[PDB]
Amino acid sequence: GSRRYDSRTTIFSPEGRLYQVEYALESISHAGTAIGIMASDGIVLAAERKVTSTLLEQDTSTEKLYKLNDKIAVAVAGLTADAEILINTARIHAQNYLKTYNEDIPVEILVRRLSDIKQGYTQHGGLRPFGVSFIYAGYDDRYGYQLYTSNPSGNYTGWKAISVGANTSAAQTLLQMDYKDDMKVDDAIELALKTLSKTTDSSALTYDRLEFATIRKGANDGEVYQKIFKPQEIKDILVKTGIT
Amino acid sequence: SDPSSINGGIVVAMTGKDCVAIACDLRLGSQSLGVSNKFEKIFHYGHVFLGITGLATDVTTLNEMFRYKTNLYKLKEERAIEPETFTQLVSSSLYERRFGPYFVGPVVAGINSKSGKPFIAGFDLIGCIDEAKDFIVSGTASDQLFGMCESLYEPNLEPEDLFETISQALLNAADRDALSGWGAVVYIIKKDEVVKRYLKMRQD
Amino acid sequence: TGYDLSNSVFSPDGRNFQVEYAVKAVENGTTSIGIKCNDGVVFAVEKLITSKLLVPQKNVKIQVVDRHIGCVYSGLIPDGRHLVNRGREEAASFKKLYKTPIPIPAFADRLGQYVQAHTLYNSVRPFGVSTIFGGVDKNGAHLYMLEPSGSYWGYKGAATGKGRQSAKAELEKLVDHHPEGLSAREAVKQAAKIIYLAHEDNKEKDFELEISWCSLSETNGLHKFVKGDLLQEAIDFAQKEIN
Amino acid sequence: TQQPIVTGTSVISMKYDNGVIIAADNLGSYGSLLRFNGVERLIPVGDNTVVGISGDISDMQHIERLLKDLVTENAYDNPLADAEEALEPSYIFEYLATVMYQRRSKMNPLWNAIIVAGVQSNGDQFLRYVNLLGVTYSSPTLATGFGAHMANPLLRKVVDRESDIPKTTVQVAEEAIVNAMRVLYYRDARSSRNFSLAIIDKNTGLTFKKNLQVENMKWDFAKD
Amino acid sequence: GYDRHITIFSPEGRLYQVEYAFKATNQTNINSLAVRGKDCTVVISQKKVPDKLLDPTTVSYIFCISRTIGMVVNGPIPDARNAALRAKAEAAEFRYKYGYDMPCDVLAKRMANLSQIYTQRAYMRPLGVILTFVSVDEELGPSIYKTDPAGYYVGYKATATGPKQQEITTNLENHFKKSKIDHINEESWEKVVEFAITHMIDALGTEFSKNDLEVGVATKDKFFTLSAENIEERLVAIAEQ
Amino acid sequence: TSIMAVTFKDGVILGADSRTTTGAYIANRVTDKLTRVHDKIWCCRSGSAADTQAIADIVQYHLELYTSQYGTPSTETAASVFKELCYENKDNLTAGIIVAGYDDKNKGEVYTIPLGGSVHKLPYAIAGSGSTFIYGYCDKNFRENMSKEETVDFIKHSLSQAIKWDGSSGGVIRMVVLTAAGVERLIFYPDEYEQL
Amino acid sequence: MTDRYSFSLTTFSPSGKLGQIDYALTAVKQGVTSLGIKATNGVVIATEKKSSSPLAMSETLSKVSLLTPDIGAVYSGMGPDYRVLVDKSRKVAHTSYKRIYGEYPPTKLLVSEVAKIMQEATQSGGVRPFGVSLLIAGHDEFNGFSLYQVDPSGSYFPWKATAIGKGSVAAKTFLEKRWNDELELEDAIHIALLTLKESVEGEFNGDTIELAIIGDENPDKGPRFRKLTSQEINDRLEAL
Amino acid sequence: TTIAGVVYKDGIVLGADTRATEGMVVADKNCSKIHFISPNIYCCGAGTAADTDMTTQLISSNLELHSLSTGRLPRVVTANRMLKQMLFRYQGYIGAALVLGGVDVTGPHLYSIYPHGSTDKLPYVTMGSGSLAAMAVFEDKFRPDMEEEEAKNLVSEAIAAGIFNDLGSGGNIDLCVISKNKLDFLRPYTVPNKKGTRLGRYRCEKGTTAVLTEKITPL
Ligand SMILES: *[C@@H](CS(C)(=O)=O)[C@H](Cc1ccc(CN)cc1)NC(=O)[C@H](CC1CCCCC1)NC(=O)[C@H](CC(C)C)NC(=O)c1cnc(C)s1
Ligand SMILES: [Cl-]
Ligand SMILES: [Mg+2]
Ligand SMILES: [Mg+2]
Ligand SMILES: [Mg+2]
Repeated sequence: GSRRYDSRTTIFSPEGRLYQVEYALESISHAGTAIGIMASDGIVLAAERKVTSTLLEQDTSTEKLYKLNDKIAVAVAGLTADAEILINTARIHAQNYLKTYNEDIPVEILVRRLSDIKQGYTQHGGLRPFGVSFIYAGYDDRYGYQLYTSNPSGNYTGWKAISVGANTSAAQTLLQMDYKDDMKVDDAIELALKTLSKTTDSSALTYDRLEFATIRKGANDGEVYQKIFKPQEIKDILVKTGIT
Repeated sequence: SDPSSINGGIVVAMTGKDCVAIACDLRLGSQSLGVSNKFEKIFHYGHVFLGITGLATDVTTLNEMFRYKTNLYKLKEERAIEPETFTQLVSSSLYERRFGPYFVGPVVAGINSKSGKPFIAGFDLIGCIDEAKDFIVSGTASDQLFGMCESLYEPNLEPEDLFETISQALLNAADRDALSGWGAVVYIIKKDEVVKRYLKMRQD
Repeated sequence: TGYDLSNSVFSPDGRNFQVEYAVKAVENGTTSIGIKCNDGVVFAVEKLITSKLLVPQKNVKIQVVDRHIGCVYSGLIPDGRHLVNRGREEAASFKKLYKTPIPIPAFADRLGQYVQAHTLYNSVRPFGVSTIFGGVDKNGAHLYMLEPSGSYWGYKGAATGKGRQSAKAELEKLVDHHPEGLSAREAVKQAAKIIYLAHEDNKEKDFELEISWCSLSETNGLHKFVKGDLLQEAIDFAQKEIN
Repeated sequence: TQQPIVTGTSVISMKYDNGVIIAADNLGSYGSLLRFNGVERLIPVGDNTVVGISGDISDMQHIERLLKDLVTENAYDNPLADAEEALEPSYIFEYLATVMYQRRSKMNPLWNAIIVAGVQSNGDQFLRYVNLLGVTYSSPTLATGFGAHMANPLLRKVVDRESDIPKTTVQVAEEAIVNAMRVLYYRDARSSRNFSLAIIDKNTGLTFKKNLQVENMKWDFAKD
Repeated sequence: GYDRHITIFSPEGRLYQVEYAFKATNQTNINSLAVRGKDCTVVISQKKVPDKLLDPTTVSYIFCISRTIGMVVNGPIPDARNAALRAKAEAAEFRYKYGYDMPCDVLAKRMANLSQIYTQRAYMRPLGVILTFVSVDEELGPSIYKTDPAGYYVGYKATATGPKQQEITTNLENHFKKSKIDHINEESWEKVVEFAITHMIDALGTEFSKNDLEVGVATKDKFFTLSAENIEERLVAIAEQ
Repeated sequence: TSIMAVTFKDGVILGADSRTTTGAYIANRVTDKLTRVHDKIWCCRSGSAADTQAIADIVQYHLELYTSQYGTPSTETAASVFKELCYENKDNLTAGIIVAGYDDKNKGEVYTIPLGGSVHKLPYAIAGSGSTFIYGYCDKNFRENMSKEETVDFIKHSLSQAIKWDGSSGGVIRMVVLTAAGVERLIFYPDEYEQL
Repeated sequence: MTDRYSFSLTTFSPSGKLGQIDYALTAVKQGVTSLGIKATNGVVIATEKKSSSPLAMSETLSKVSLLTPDIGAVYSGMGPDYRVLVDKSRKVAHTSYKRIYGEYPPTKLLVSEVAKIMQEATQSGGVRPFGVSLLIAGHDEFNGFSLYQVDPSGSYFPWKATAIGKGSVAAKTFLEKRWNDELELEDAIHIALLTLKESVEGEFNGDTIELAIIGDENPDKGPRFRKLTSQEINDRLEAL
Repeated sequence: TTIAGVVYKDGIVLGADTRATEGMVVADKNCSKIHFISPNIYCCGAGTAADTDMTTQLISSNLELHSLSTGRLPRVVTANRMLKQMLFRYQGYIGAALVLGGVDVTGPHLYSIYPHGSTDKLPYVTMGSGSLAAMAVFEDKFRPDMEEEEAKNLVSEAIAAGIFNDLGSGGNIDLCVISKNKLDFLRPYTVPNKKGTRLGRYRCEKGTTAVLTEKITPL
């Protein structure tokens, strides 16, 4: 029968690792680097696009930074299509929670949910896991500003600064070196871009190879605003910080 | 017994010159017993306003449902829903409960952000669209509102002329209905400002 | 290679080796035949007497479908029974809806499509039987033979099992020597002979002859087993021809 | 739940010394309209059983097909289908009884009253009733619907208890049945003159008589 | 090498089970041809009855799908009959749901979409058949549409299928290069059948008797297959000129 | 409705009025109640128009698919398909259908399927609301093996009376003749049949 | 019959590759060249009608498909796979969008829906990925003109201009030189015909080329999708 | 509602009034009841307005998908079947009463479809509460093979009969003329009633209404 052709995606190796999770992480290690940095007055999400031609329409393009609700965004590293499946599930969970309790979903609860979905693919069903790692940038009125990551295993953790995708080893050392707890958004913007500028496999870091976003409470009357940066704005912030 | 007239209340909407107005009373009751005088029946999803009369549990449920749907719409489309599009969404959503309907009388109001055209619409409980330019009425004093609107209304009113028209239409209709009144709200909606006014009316 | 390990896999030839392996089980079985006559059909089969302990005339191989169709098969006997059970369900549903008893060509395709379905998936095994069947319908007599692949055709005579080549040669002589046709009682006698001649390929053990027939004149278009005097008359005719 | 539309009236029957007799008129009524005058309501099964059916005719036709199908099915892989493993009256009855009670229990009954008359392997007379409720009973005389009220009283005067069955000849029994069919024709508004009668004897086998008529009709006292 | 056993991609981007199903197509060793007239579509196919014990009337690879649609199959008979039964069912369902007779191309596309599913889903094997559908469509006129195990389908001016398809194809190509029209400019179907048979004789280099051919003809509002005697009449007319 | 099918020497003729009412309103006065399920197997429809239309379409489908596989179906087979639908869905249907057809073997055949879902094979059949009024007339005037002209006159006279007395019936008398010769449609207007 | 293939046939290899997606992309590479170019007042999509036989009527085989009145699609790779994506794209544009909102979906969202279907064939039990890459051109009121590519993985990217299949590497280089942000639709059609001539071996005319545009409304609106006729292509080939 | 259709020489003329009622009250005096099915097929709607609207839209949508797959214009019989089979399945609970008219490859066809799933194929039909008023006009004046402007007048006259004599019907007269060469969607064809002129201005002057509080938010 069919047993002959079954890869068995949900088994342990003799060492006690999940083959497909490990190989999915290997996939994600080749994806464009995404960085999240949490400041006292906001969060920065920066991410590097990949391959890019001069003919790619950048202003209508979204491969890295996605919006889950008005308070929570994600940076993606891995299969974009796999991410979009999970993103739309998350977007629904947030609205189910809003409908039930008449309050916006707390960031951790959303993150756990998605992470639990990812976990399920590693323990049952016989399907391949999602080849995606998320950085979640969000705000709620319990914990304030929060950064999390999840990976194909379904494990998630909280961070002050973090990278996913390519060159995370190098990126995490550079962040660990220059990050400080009293840091502000404008400084974190600069740190994020400087880290990508050194870890990039491209010759130089330009506006057309970047997606960029900030979650600031820095708004009138203490309300959270998500800013997905336009191509021209990423170009301006690259000149301001002195990279180009 | 009749679900559309347990809780009571009304909504009316009108068009003017480069503006729309939508208004509602504030009553919620259990038939004869008045319970709340802070039960607003007008909601908004971006720049599109939705009034809903009828069974209050369904009014609440539908508001929550259209908030849900319009939020996902905005995330996917990367723009706020327009009145024309929303009207169709309401109709769809009502008709998918054709044989177990929401006991409601919805009313859409808003200005199309691109064309600038003032828009209103109304529905029966199963989603048939009343698509009239002049005015839309709904609730336990709908007959009363139809009469008031037909005699008071005229086209192309300026925002503060239209306010006086819709307010007098609501107030005088509500005062001839046992299950409407207990306060009232009037939204005057323009292309980039919305004025919300609470009206002084008799509290019986 | 590996193309023969799984059913419904095309080899590089364009063949389904599992079906061809089912044919080997069919070729391993006892001899069964079918003869189309003037107004009907005759079926006969070789039943190997493995032991003296077998009760004579009790282990019946030929099966009836509806009241007008006879089925006989060579190979894996249970697979044949399974196919006949399905046939009976098909014939029953046909009669329930359309009132008339199932026509033989209609019935042939019902078995055909079902057997062919067991070559479409790796989760099932092909049928280990070639099935000779037929009867009398409104358009007269029909004889069919159905292979593990789902292939079937109409026949003047049919033969399958270990003695098929021997039988086929004898059937071909009858087709040549009787263009105007063979009578039902003649076909019973000839069937007996052909099973007796085809027994030379299974000559180690002795055997038991079993014959059935549908004929418009001799059985009113209903399937009946050849019994008693008519069976003995056919055995005597067969025994005379080998000597 | 339905309602019966085209209907058949009384089926009547009795035991006698060697076998059983059963009879039923050839009418399919459509309410008060005497719609179909050529309806056979005695349906033989093999050469040892006759199933007489009253009530809804569409449901009778369904049961007719079930019995026809039962014969086909019993023949399958059965070398003794015309001998020791042929269908018995008791088997045919029990099947029908099972069906009738199953159908009432799903609230979707076959809207009939049935009498299975036959002779068993060992020569025993079989006569048993079943209806739309699955209710079953046996008696030396059995009759459905209207015949229960008028035929049984007459037939019971011939065979009043079990001990009268050996004393009753086939002639006496057939006369009684035909007499009863006359009485029913005078008095049942939904009956007809034309009927069928079936004798199942342990010696002479199944005799099926068609196109019989009620005769010797007393009307002369009307003129006064 | 399990990429050759089920319908998944090989490293070259190839589905070997689809390719091997195409080879099963020629296992019968039969050549078919289809051409269009003005008022008709004619399909002819080789008939080979190797066994004398066979009833030759039951040996057929032409199928009457609906009254308007005919289908000839190149491939083994069990898969041919699988395909035939389904096409019949689909054509009947179509007429019930949509109230008009299923067009030839709409059936071809439908059967092609089903064939595609077997190339993408692993548990189903492709059928080892090429299906040539013919009709006189009430909108498009004389129609020839062909389906294969890949799930490909396309309309034809004329076509040929089988082991010696390339010979027949080039013969037909050369004729339409001369005439400079998409059809056989002929009033009667009887003469279009004569054309079809003649051009198969020339291409294959073999003479035919009445029992070596099998013919199907589509006209407006009916498709029908010719008897042995109808073909014999057709062969007499060819010989006499 | 007034409908009938009558066997005769050369085959069978179906006949029907053309009136369809919604209460007292005549919604359609030119209704075609004789519907084709196969070349030479037709039916007369009475009862719910929605039900008899839905059934006749399903039967047409079944017989089309029968024909694709097993060749021309018998009139008995058509009647069996009608019955199967009417009997199994008796609780949700109001259909009284007469099935009529011409084989060459069996010649003309008429099957009636009343409300129950029972089948009755008859030399002729009458049905519909207007049929009550002509049981007397039809029983007295029907003979077997009539000629085509006699059978047309028998149906014309019968339905003429059915129409006269039944308000639910009326309009034109349509007929469909089924013989070896083919299928002939006849129509007869009020000015013709009323003066009979 | 049990569909026992409830497990993924596309899995991660030790290197992190998804074999079946890569192999599907190899199938796309072997397919015939198709391209898309975006102008200021329109979009053009084009491909070669590679006729399998001269007896075949290549007009019946449409490589360029209308998905909605304002959205068109072309492909490179396996035709039968494309056909069933076009069917589902057309259907999803009604079920999940038009029957809800009373209007057709914008280009990007229809693209996203197609991408989803393709992704699911990359992860669901018992299926191979689709062996096609799509180029979807379209217009909608709030986004204007747009051009998207969709790959077997489910990944999609918006393009100013691009090409896929056989001679895509050479074609993309050709387009990079010629493209600017001030092209009119006629200029883009001209460039599309030049670019496509490089990858075509044999006959190059209106009968062997399929070319459609998303442009002005052709007379509630008119449809912006328009397939150019065999004559309309040949006219522009004289000014080539 | 008064909806009607006739078959004329070159094609089909459909007609409808424009009054939408909730009980005894008029909600819309100029509503559209002639619905689009396909470019060559339209559908007049009566009965439960929501059922009419969503049944025509669903079949229109499915026919659009059907027509994209086949590449040819859809037929009226297929529109008729799809409406019929759906309405039948729902046993009259979808209260759609349609006049379906269009022009095929096989010529012009006109149907009446009823909520329970019956359809009549006819040269002229009327539906809605004003069907008897409209049908009287057709029985009085219809003849087969009319010219275009004559058929337009007859339908317009039949809808008018409904407008005036039936209380459920009113407002303007919409027509839809369908032939092989054109589709003319005439809305409104006629305005048989002028809107009643008001003699006084009852609009209140600014500051007349009593306000408690106010809030302004920009967008
Ligand atoms: C005339 C048909 S009539 C008088 O012969 O029944 C119109 C037809 C029509 C068609 C399309 C459009 C626009 N999409 C408008 C009008 N039908 C009506 O006006 C409906 C008549 C009702 C009669 C009583 C039984 C229900 C149907 N009216 C409605 O459908 C209204 C919707 C309007 C726009 C407010 N709905 C109701 O009155 C309902 C009350 N309760 C319901 C569950 S629906
Ligand atoms: Cl399909
Ligand atoms: Mg009050
Ligand atoms: Mg497969
Ligand atoms: Mg009358």
